[PDB]
Amino acid sequence: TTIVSVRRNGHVVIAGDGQATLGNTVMKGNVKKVRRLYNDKVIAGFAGGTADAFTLFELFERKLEMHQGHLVKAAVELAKDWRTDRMLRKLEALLAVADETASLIITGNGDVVQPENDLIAIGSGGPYAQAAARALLENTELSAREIAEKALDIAGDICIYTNHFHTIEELSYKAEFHHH
Amino acid sequence: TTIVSVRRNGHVVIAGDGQATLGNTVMKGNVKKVRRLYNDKVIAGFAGGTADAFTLFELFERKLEMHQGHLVKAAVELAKDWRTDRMLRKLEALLAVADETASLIITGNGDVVQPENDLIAIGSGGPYAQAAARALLENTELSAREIAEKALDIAGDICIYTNHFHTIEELSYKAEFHHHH
Amino acid sequence: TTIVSVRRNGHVVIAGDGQATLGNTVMKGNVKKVRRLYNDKVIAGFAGGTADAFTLFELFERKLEMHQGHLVKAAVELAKDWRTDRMLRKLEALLAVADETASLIITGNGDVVQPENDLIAIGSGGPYAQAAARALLENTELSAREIAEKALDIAGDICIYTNHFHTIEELSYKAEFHHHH
Amino acid sequence: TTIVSVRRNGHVVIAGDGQATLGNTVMKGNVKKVRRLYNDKVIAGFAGGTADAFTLFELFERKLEMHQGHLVKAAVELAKDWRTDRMLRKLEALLAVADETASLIITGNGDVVQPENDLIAIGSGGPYAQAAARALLENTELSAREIAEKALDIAGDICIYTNHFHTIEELSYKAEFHHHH
Amino acid sequence: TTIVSVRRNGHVVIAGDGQATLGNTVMKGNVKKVRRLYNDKVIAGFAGGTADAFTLFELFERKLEMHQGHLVKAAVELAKDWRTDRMLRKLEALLAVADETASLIITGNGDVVQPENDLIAIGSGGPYAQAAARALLENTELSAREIAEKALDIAGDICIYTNHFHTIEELSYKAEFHHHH
Amino acid sequence: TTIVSVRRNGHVVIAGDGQATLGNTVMKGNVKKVRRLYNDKVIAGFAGGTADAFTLFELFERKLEMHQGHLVKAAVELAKDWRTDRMLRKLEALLAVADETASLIITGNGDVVQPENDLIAIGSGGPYAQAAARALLENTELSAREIAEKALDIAGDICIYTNHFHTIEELSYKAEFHHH
Amino acid sequence: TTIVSVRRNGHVVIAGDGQATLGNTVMKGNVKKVRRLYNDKVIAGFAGGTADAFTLFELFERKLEMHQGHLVKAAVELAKDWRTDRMLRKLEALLAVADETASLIITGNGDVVQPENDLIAIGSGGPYAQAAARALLENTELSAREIAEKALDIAGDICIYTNHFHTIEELSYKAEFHHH
Amino acid sequence: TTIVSVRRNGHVVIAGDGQATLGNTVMKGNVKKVRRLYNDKVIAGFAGGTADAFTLFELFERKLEMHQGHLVKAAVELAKDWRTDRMLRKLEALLAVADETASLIITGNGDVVQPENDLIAIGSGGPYAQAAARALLENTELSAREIAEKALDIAGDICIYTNHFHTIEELSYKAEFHHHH
Amino acid sequence: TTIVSVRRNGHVVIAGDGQATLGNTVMKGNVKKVRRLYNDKVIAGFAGGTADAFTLFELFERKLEMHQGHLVKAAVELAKDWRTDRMLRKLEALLAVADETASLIITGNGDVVQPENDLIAIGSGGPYAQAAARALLENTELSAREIAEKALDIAGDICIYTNHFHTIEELSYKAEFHHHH
Amino acid sequence: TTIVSVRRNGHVVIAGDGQATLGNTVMKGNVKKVRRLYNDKVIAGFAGGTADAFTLFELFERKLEMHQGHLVKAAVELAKDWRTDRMLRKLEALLAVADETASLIITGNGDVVQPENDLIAIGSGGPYAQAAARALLENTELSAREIAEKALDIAGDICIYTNHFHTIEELSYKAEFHHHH
Amino acid sequence: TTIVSVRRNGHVVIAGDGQATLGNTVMKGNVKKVRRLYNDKVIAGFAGGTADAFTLFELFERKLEMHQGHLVKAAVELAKDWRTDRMLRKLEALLAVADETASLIITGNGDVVQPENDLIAIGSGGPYAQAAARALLENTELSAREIAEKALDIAGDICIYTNHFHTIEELSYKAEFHHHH
Repeated sequence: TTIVSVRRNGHVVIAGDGQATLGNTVMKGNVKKVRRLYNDKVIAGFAGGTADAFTLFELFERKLEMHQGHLVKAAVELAKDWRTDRMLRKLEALLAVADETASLIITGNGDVVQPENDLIAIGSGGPYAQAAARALLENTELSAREIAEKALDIAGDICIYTNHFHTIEELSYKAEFHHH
Repeated sequence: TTIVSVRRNGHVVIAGDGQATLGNTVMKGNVKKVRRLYNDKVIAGFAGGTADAFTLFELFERKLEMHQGHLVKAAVELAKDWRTDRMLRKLEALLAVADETASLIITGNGDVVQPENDLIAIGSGGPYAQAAARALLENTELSAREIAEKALDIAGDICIYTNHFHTIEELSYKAEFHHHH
Repeated sequence: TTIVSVRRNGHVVIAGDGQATLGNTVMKGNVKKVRRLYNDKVIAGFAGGTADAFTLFELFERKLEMHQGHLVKAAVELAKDWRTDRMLRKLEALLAVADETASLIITGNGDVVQPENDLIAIGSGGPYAQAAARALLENTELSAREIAEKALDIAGDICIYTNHFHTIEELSYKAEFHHHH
Repeated sequence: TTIVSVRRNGHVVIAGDGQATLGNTVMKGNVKKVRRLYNDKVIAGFAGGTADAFTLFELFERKLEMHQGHLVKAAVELAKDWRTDRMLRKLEALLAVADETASLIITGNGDVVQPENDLIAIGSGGPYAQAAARALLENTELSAREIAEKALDIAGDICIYTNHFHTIEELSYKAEFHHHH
Repeated sequence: TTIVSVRRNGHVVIAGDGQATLGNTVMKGNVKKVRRLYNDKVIAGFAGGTADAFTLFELFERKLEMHQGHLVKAAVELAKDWRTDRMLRKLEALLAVADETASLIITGNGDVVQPENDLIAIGSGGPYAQAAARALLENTELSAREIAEKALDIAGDICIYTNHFHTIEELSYKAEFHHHH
Repeated sequence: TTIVSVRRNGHVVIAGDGQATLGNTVMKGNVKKVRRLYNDKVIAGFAGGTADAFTLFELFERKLEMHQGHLVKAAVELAKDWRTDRMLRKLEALLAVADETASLIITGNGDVVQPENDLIAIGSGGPYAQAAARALLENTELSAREIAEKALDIAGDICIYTNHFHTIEELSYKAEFHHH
Repeated sequence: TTIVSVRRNGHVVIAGDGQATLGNTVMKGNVKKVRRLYNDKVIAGFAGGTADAFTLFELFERKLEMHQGHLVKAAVELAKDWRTDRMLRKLEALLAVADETASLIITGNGDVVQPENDLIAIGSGGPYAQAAARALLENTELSAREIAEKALDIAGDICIYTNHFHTIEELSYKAEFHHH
Repeated sequence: TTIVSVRRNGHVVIAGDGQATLGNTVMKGNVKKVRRLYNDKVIAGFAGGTADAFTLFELFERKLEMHQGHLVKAAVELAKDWRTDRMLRKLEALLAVADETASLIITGNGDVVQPENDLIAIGSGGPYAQAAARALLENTELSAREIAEKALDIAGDICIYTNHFHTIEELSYKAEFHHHH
Repeated sequence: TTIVSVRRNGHVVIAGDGQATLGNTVMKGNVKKVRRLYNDKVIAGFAGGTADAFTLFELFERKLEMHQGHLVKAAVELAKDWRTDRMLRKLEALLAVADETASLIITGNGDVVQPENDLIAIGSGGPYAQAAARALLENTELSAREIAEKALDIAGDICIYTNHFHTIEELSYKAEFHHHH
Repeated sequence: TTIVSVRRNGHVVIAGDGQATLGNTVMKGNVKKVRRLYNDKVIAGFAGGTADAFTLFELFERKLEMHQGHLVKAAVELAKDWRTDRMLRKLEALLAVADETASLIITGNGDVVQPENDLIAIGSGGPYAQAAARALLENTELSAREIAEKALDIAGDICIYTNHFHTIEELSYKAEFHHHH
Repeated sequence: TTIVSVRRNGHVVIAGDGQATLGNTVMKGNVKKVRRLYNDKVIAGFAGGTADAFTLFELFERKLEMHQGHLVKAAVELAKDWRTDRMLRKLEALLAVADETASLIITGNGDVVQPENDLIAIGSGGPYAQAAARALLENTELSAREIAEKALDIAGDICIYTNHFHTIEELSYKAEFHHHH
C-alpha cells in the first residue's frame, strides 16, 4: 500500500495503489484507497483496511461539518478522539487529507502532521514514492498529477506490497473569476 | 478449511470442504461449511466455527429482510455491526456470500469485498484453489460447478487443513451458454 | 521466486520468473533462474542465489559427465556431497532438473525427488503455480510450454515474491509438428 | 486428562481418567471428570478445572430445563453465552455431553460439535483413545463400555497426562440383555 | 510420515504411508518409505528423507553382511557409526528394521531399540497408529497385516502429515495359527 | 515457600515455612504463612503474598459464615468468585484449608481440590515435602504433627526457596465424651 | 527418568525406572537405566539416552582400568574429557556411579560430586525420591534396597516422567572372613 | 527529538529541534516542539506527538488558571490526573515547563521534577545536549540562549533522531541590556 | 535508589540517597527520598517517583489522623486501599515508615511488613545496605545514625543506581546507652 | 556460591560456602570451594564446577612453578591461555588467589584483577559479603578470619544460592600473637 | 568505562575513568585504562579488560618498533592481525592511540580510525564526553587537559558505568599559544 499527494500551482492530488496483500499473497488488487469527503471539497487517502478507514473518515467528516470547513481543526479534533477513547485506540491506519486549505497526515497514534511540502507519501512504499516525487518536484515541473502518478508508479516497481493500479483524485482551485 | 465461489453464465456456486482440524488432529471431517440463507435465494460459506457463523448468518439474514433483498446492503449493514459492538468484535470468521445480485467476502475486521471476479477463494487453501479455479476459468470453459469442484479438490491435495469432502450449493438464474458452430 | 516444469508428449520445460526480492524491496527483476547444462541435453532451474546455484550446477554437471548422462544418478551423487561435507551444507537452494530421462528436485537438505508428475513447482509461489499448472494439465490439453507459462504467470499475480518476467527452456525429444494456415 | 464417549446399540457412555497434573507433578489422581446432569437423563464429561466445569454444567443445565430436554439446543444456547459475555470468555474447558438424543463437544471458543460417530475423544490423550476406540468399534464388537474402558486405559499408557483411574457413566435406553451360564 | 510394524504368528510387517509434506504443502504423496534389504531377508522402514535413509540402509546393510545375518548386531554397529563420526551425525532419520530375528528402531541420536512388542510405531503419527494397532493386537486377532494396515490407515485420518497410500512389506517364516473348535 | 497438611487419627495439621524470597535475595524469613479462620474451627495456609491471601481468606470466611460451616462449599463458592470476576482474577495464590470436615487446595485458576490423602503439599517445595511426608505416613506412624514438621523441614533442606522457620497449626477433634 | 542410590551397612544400591517419555508420549517403558561396569565391581545409573550413556560408560570404564580401581579418579578423569573436548561436550547426561569405594554424580557440564550421603537422587524425579529416601533413611531403618525401591516407586507416583518399572543393582561388601 | 532549557541571569529558555522521525525515515522535520502557554508568561516543550501534548498543555493550562499562576502546583495537579485516570495513562510524553517561577519536567508516569539546575535536557538527545549545555554553563558564560542553541545543535550532530531546525522561546524577567558599537 | 532504617537505643532513623536514574542516565541526583509525616512524630522513606509517594503519604497520613497515632493501623488501612481500588493499584512504590511505635515496609502489592529488626533496607541497593548495616549492627555498636549512614554509603559504592547524597531523618525518644566500666 | 578474601596484619584468608545448587534444588551442600596450591604457599578459591577449577588450578600451578613463585605473573600467564585457546574458552569459572605476594581474581573472560583492598568477594553473594566484610574492615578491627567468616555467613543468610558451611584457608606470614587468661 | 583524547596547540591527551563495573556491581573503581607505550612517545587508552588490552598493546608496540615510529602504520598493521587470525578475533576492546603523529581508534572488528578532530571519545560514555568536550573545544579555549578532564568528569556524572577517578597522560611537543592584546 502506498499513497501520495502533491500541490503544484492550483492543483492538489492524492493517489494510491490498490494491492490487497495478505501474508505473502495478494487477495485483491484494485482497492480504492483514495476517495473524497465533505461534498467534493476535501480529498483523502487511507492506509490499511477499508473498515477502520470508513469509521474514521465518517467520524472525521463529522468533526468536519462540526467546524464548518476548517480542515486543520477537523483533523485535529479527530486525531484527538482517535488517539483517545480506548475503542478507537484499536482501529489503526493513516489518513492523508488535503483540500484548498492544506494537507495533513493523521495517525492513530495521535499525530496530525503537515509534511514538509504538502508532499504526503505514506504506506509501505511511501518513502520510495516520496523520494521520486520529491526528485521530480525538485528538478522538474510537470503537474502535481504527473508527478504523483509517476512516483506512485515507481513505488510499486520497487515495493512488492504496492499495486500499480492507480486510484487518483485531484482538485484544482484557481479562483479564476472574470467580471464582465 | 477452504471455500470457493464462481459465476459463469447463469450459475453462481459456493463450495467448501469439511475438515475439522484442531492443533494437528482432525476431530471431524464432514462439516457443512457452505449453506443457504433467505429462503433459497442467497448462498453463503463461512470459514471458521459453526457457532459464530450461525450468529452472523442469522444477524446478517436479519439485516437481509430488513433491506428486502439487496445483498450488498444487507452485507454492508452486517459488516458494520460486526466490526462494531465490542461483543461481535470477538466472534471471528469470514463470510462468502452470493446470489443473483453478486458475491462478497465479509470479514469480521470490517471489510465487505467483491473479489476480482465473483471468484471467492478463502480459507487456508483459498489462495491455492483461487489459483486453480482462476486458471480454469481463464484457459477453459467447463461450469462454475466443475471448476469450483475441481479447484476445491486440488486445494485439499495441497493444503493439509483441507478436507476433500465437498459441500456445494449452486443457484442458476438465467442459464446462458456459448456454443460455436 | 517460482519455477515450474512439465512434461507433455515430447516436450519437457522448466520456467521461472526473475524477481530479485530482498527484505521488501526488489533489487532486480530479470534474473535468469532457469538454464541448461551438459551441452543442451539437460535443463535445470534453481531457487535462491546465483552463486550457490552455479557452484552446485557445476559440481552436479561434474557428477554428470562422471556418470555419462544418467541424470538420476548424477543428481543422486550430487545431493549426497551437498547434504554431506560441512562446506556444501552451507549453500542452500533447490534444483529442478530434467531431460529426456526425467525430472527431479534436489534440495540441499539431502533429498532427490521425482515429483508426482514431472510437474515441478518450487519456490515461494511453487504451490500456487503447481495448482494452476496441475489444473490445466488435468482439465485441458495445451502444451507443456503454454501451461508452465500460464501457471508461472498466475504465480506472480498472487505471490508478491514472484516476477512475471519469464525465462524458459524447453527441449523436445521426438515428433514433427506441422501447421496448415 | 482424557475423556471418551461411544454409542453402541442402546448404550451411550462417557469415561475419563482422574489425573491432576500440574506443571510436571501430579497433585491428585482421582478427579471425577465425568458426571451426570438433568436428573440422570444426560451425561457429560469436562476437560479442565472443576470450577469452570461446574459453572458451565450448571448454566448449561439451566439452558437445559429452559428448553425441556432438547440436548442440542441447550448445548447450543450455552456455547453461545459461553463464547459470548466477556466473563464466560475467561473460563476455558471442553464439554462432552450426550444422552438418548445425541452427543456433542462444546468448546469455550464457541463450537458445538457432534463428532464423526458420537465418538467423543477429547483431552490431552483424546486423539490416542479416539484411535484405539475407533479401531475397536471398527474391527470388533464388544460394548460401548468395554471399548471406552479399553481405549481410555490405553490412553494413559501413552499420554503421561492421563491417569488410569476410570470414572464412567453409561446410560442404556432400550433392550433386555440376558445371560445363560 | 508414519510407519508401523507388527509380529503375529509367522508374519512380521512394516508399513508406512507416502506423504511428502513440506512446510504446509504436500509436494508428493506416494513415497515408498518401507523397503527391504539383504536379499529379501530383512525389512525396514525409514522416517525422513530418501537420501539419508539410503546412505544409512546401505551402510547398515554393509554392517549386515559384515556380521552374516545377526540383525541386532548389524543394527548396533550401525547406530554406533551413525551417532559417531561428525559426518553421519548430520543425516537424521529413524529406522525400523525387522526380520525372523527381531525388530528394532534405530535413531540417529544413538539408540537401537526393541519396542515393547515388536510393535514399531514411529513418525508423526507413530503414537496414533501404535495406539490403534496396540488396541487391535490386544483385543482382537486378525493378521499382523490387517492390523498394521488398519492402524496405518487411521493414522492419516488423524495426523495431517500422514498419507493413506500404503507401502507394505511382510515376510512370513513359520506361519502359525490358533483356531478354537 | 512450602506448606503441608496431614490428617492422622484425630489431628489435622497445616505447616509452612517463612522465607520471603525475592529475585535471589531473602528480604524476610519468618512470615506466618499458616493461620486459622472462622473462630478456631478451620485452619488454612496460603502460598504467595500476605495481601491477596488476606483478601481471599476474608472473602472465603465470608462465604464461610454464609454457609454455616460447610467447608467444602465455602471453598467452592470462593473458588468461583476468585476464578470469576476480572478483579480477583488478578490476585494469585494457593490456599490449603482444612478442619474436621476435610482439607482442600484452592487455586486462583479455579480448582478446589481434595488431595489424595488430605495430604496437602504445596509451594515451591510442595512436591518434595509431599514425598517425605508421604513416605513417613506410608512406612511409619508418628503424628500428623511430627510428619509435617519432619517433611516441612526436609523441604527447606532441598528447596532453596524454603525457610525452616515453622509456623504450625493443628486441631484435634477426638469427640471423647464421658457421660458421668 | 529417575534414579537413586543408597548405602546402608554393607550394601550400596542404584535403582532407576524405565520410562521412555518423548514430548508427551511414552515411546517405551522398560529401559534399563541402571547397569554395572568393570566386571561386577562398580555400579552406575545414567539419566538420558542410552547412546551417550554407553559412550561415556565405556570411556569411563576405560579411564577405570587406566587407574586400576580408584573409582574417584576414574570418574574425575572422565568428567574432564567429557566437559573437555568439543565432541563430548555434545553428549549430555548424568551418571550415578558407586562401589565399595564410594558414590558419585558425574555431569557432562564438568562436575564430579559425592552427594551429601551417598544418597544419589537424580533425574526429573530425583528431588522427590531424594526426599522420600531421605525421610526413610532418617526416621527408619529398612535396607538400602527397600528404601530405594520405596522412594523410586513414590517418585513415579508423582513425577509423570517416571516409570515404576524398577531396574536395580545392589552390591554387598561385608568382608566377612572366617579363618578355620 | 531533543529539548533543552536554561536559566541565566534574567532569561529562561526552552529550545527543541523539529525532526519527525518514524521507524527509520523522517516524515517531517520542522515540527514546533516548543511553545508558550498562559498568555506569554509560561513556556514549555513537549517530547513526542503533537496531540497528546496539546491535550496535556490544555489540561495543564486549565490546572494553571485554576491555581492563578503557581507553575509548580499547576504542574503537580496535572501530573496527578495524567498518571491517574486510565485514559490519560495512555497518552505518553514529557513536558518541560518553565517561567519566572521555575522549570520542571513532567512525565506521564507521574513525576514532576525540577532538574539539577533548571537545566532541562530531555528527548533522545537530551543527555547529549545536557552534557554540552552543562559544560558551557560550567566553564563559560554566554547566554542561556547561546548555550541552548549551541548544545541543541550539537545534539543533532550526534543523535540521528534530532533535527537541527531550532524552535526556541525565551522570556526575560528583569534587566535592560545595552550595546556600544 | 536505596533507603535504610535502624533502631538503636532511643533512636530510629531512615536514610536514603538521591539518585534520579533513568534508563542509564542520571537526570538528577539530590532527590529527598526520606521525609517526615504527622507533625514530626513519624518518619518515612519512599522508593520510586515523588508523585505516587506524595499521593500515598498524604492518603496514609489521612489514615493516620483517622486512627490517632497508631502507626501500624494507619499503615495497614493504607496498604488496604492501595492494593485495593483499581486506581491506586497503578501507583507503585515502597514505603518505609517508622516512629516510636515501630517500623514497617508498605508495598503497593498489598504487604505491610515489620522487617526482622526494624532494619529496613529497600530499593535497588536495599540488599547491599542491609548486609552492611546488619553486619555493623551485629558486630559493633555505633549509632543507628552512623550505621545507616555508613551502609547507605557503601550501597552506592556498589549499586550504580544509588547516589551517595544522604537525606536522613532520625528521631530520638528515650535515648539509652550502654557503657562498660 | 560465595567466596571472600581479606588481608589484615599478617593474615590473608579465602573462605567460601559449600552449596551445590542446581536449578532450584540443592544437590549437595559441603563442597570445598576453597583450597591451597603450590605446597601451602598460595591459597585460592574458585567459583563454579569442581572440574574446570581443577583443570585451571593445575594449569595455573604449572604456570606457577614455571615462574618460581611470582603469583602475579603465574596468574597473568594463566588468564592468557584461559581467555586464549578455543578449548579453555569453554571452561568457565572465577579464581580468587592470594599469598604473601597479593590477591587476585582471575576470570575466564580474560581479566586478572587485584580488588580494591585484597578484599575479594565473588560469587552469587560476593556483593553482599563484600559489603558486610567491607563494613567490618572499615568500622572495626577483628581478624581477617573473623570478618570473612562473619561476612561469608551473612552472605548465605541473604543469597539463597549460598550455603553457610564454611571452608576456610588462612595463611599468616609474620607475627607471634600471645594470650593472657 | 569512558576515555577521551584531545589535541590543542602542542598537547595531546588521553584520559579515562577507572570503574570496574560488572553486571550491576562495581567490583573495583581505580583501573588505569590509559597508559603509555614505546618509551614515552606514544599514548593510548583501551576500553575493556586489562588482559586483551595488554596483549594488544604489546603486539601493537611490536608492530610499532617493526615500523620505526610511524603510528598510523603500526596501528594499521595491528588492526589487521587483530581482525584477522581467529585467535585475536576473540579478544575484544577498543584502542585509542595518539602521539605527535596523530590519534586513532582501533577496534577489534577491524577499523583504524582518525576521529573528526583527534577528539577521541569512546566507551559507554564516549558519546557524552565527546559532546561536552566538543562543546568546550568549540565555544571556548582552555587546555586539551582541562577539557578532557572536564568532559571525562561530566561523563561519569551521567553514565553510571563511568568512574570519576581520572587516569590521564598528556604529551606536549611544540607548545603553542594564542593570546590577544
